[PDB]
Amino acid sequence: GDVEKGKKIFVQKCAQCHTVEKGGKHKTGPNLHGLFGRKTGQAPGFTYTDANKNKGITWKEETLMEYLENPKKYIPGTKMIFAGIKKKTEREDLIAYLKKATNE
Amino acid sequence: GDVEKGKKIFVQKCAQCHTVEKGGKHKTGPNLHGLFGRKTGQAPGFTYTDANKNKGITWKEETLMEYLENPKKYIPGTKMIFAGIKKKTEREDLIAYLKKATNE
Ligand code: HEC
Ligand code: HEC
Repeated sequence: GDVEKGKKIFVQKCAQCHTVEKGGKHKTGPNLHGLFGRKTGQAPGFTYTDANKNKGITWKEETLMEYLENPKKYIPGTKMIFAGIKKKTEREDLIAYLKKATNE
Repeated sequence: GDVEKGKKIFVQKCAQCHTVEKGGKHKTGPNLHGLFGRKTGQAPGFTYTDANKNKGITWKEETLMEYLENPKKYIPGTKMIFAGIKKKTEREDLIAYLKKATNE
């Protein structure tokens, strides 16, 4: 596989939720440094779904090839994002902006 | 609600998958212009899930307040993102980059 091309894919498709650097922060998704040879659900400090915690496989080329084809088929129950807004005041402010912008 | 604050929320939490401008493109999510007073699942040209197509409610302040609190509770079956990589060669290139970056 080509590292240059895979870097570009990573930046375009993965970096919004994941870092890969050593010492890198958790974002929407876990930091992935040391993933290879690690079991699912093991980045220290990250709260996974029970599905991702329990899948029990070891990450490596072959299992990433299958997972990446369709994460939710490979780990049914996995959740990639929470798209909502829990705070009442943020919801009200966002709704007021949407009422303006989606009408003008 | 405060339009200024809601604009900032939109940019930080929604704009990665949605546009709101008239004439705006579909991205991961549908363009939202003309949402208010429209039924779910109606942006022209966008392929929704059957869940979002069938929910059958009208979008307005009160229904957005509930949806935004937790989209998947309000529309069980909804899907916000496909995080995978369907092409074999992209997967191989991405895996090769991850093998390098997550180890160095
Ligand atoms: C935000 C919308 C995400 C995008 C885009 C991608 N990933 Fe992700 N990933 C995300 C979360 C929230 C989680 C944990 C899910 C859960 O059910 O707990 C994950 C998980 C992974 C994993 C497994 C990690 C582990 O077991 O420790 C991998 C290997 C992974 N994600 C890789 C990955 C790649 C390479 C992406 C680009 C194609 C990508 N993800 C997108 C959030 C998000
Ligand atoms: C990408 C990860 C998304 C983020 C972040 C947000 N939304 Fe979204 N939204 C997304 C998709 C793919 C879809 C269609 C889902 C389906 O099951 O088909 C939606 C849907 C909506 C809707 C309903 C639109 C309609 O019925 O026509 C609304 C009102 C909506 N999204 C609003 C919205 C807001 C305000 C967000 C910021 C808080 C937001 N979404 C995040 C994808 C994504």
